Amino acid sequence: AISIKTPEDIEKMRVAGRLAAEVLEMIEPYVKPGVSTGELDRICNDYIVNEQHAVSACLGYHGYPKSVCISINEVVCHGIPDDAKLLKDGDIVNIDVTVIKDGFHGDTSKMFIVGKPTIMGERLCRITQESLYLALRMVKPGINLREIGAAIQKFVEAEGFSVVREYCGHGIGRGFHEEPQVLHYDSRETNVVLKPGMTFTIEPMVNAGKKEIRTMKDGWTVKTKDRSLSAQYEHTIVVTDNGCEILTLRKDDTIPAIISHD
Ligand SMILES: NNC(=O)c1cn2ccc3ccccc3c2n1
Ligand SMILES: [Mn+2]
Ligand code: NA
Repeated sequence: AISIKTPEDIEKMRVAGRLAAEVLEMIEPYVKPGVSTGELDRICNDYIVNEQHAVSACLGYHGYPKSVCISINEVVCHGIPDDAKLLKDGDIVNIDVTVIKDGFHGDTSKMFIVGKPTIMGERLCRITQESLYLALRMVKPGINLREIGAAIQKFVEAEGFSVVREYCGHGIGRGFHEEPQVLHYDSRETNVVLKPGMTFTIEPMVNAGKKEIRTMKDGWTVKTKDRSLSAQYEHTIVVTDNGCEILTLRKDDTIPAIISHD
């Protein structure tokens, strides 16, 4: 079933969420033309282990080789940090962080634009974050996840973009991926009414082109089939009595931590 976190458990999620968010705030200065995704991964890992005294939940997850996922341009998700892959002017890059602290998970990601941003790259990233924000503004007890997924899809497609179907948001806590599944599109299978205490992620993956994806032969990297740009933003939240609280909020987020509907 779906778990309703306790006040104590929620406090632990606040800590884990903050740490995840701070990894993203910490790495920002290093995301510039010339750096390798491999070094970026090392930097994130050292920070998590030595400074936050936490652990990367991704490192080794189902056999994943690195501490964070770094996806560039047409890569949709799970990009594998590589010492030989260098960021270049105009790139859009997602760094997906997941930390475990005191038994609980904090899951978040954001887009970074490298060097001189291209108008389109800036547009895809802006719209993708807006779709996440729009969804977060809908979160409150009584609402069905199907509604939220439908709203994200409607917004995204109105921009000429598409929503990746193979990946979704998810419940989160002592487990990395717990129930429920949080689709970012309208599905006839989705029927989940939100309840206070539920903790999950919303992490829409949006393609500039078609929704179809392709997995590489390294068993992890995923790209858009048509090789169009893809962007993603993610936040871990807890449903409150009449809204929600974003546990992974950053200084650059342009949305409040507490979203009440009173
Ligand atoms: N924040 N993004 C995520 O939810 C995420 C991030 N990751 C990273 C690796 C991975 C490996 C196997 C299954 C899922 C994952 C995964 N999910
Ligand atoms: Mn996630
Ligand atoms: Na991408």
